[PDB]
Amino acid sequence: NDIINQFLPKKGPPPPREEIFAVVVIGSRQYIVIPGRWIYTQRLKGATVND
RNA sequence: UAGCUCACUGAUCGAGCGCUCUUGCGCCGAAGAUGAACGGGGCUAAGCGGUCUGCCGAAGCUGUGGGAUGUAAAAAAACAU
Ligand SMILES: [Mg+2]
Ligand SMILES: [Mg+2]
Ligand SMILES: [Mg+2]
Ligand SMILES: [Mg+2]
Ligand SMILES: [Mg+2]
Ligand SMILES: [Mg+2]
Ligand SMILES: [Mg+2]
Ligand SMILES: [Mg+2]
Ligand SMILES: [Mg+2]
Ligand SMILES: [Mg+2]
Ligand SMILES: [Mg+2]
Ligand SMILES: [Mg+2]
Repeated sequence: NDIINQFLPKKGPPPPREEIFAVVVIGSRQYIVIPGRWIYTQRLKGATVND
């Protein structure tokens, strides 16, 4: 069972997130955002990586 | 010739009715050659007028980002394109 666990792993349990979602306006489009997830948008002018 | 019948009149019946226009929408006039042939299915509105209010609808206008050309002679920032 150590071998058969190594080579055929069981699906791990899902990471915890809050049960919540929002609908937010960015660059005049509306996205549904759930926390922990990344989305694509219009360039935000004057935004730097790690902001 | 006769004969039938009409115009007109008396009577009966008891509440409307005559001849005129004129709008709107229809009917007939209207019939071809490969096969519904007029978008289709269908609809008495899901057709036609008139009025009220919602919505859909484009590469138009707005929103958020990039480019370029002209001002213009470095940029950057404007405006226009
Ligand atoms: Mg006769
Ligand atoms: Mg025929
Ligand atoms: Mg039709
Ligand atoms: Mg109408
Ligand atoms: Mg459009
Ligand atoms: Mg285009
Ligand atoms: Mg375009
Ligand atoms: Mg335009
Ligand atoms: Mg622009
Ligand atoms: Mg330029
Ligand atoms: Mg220029
Ligand atoms: Mg120049």
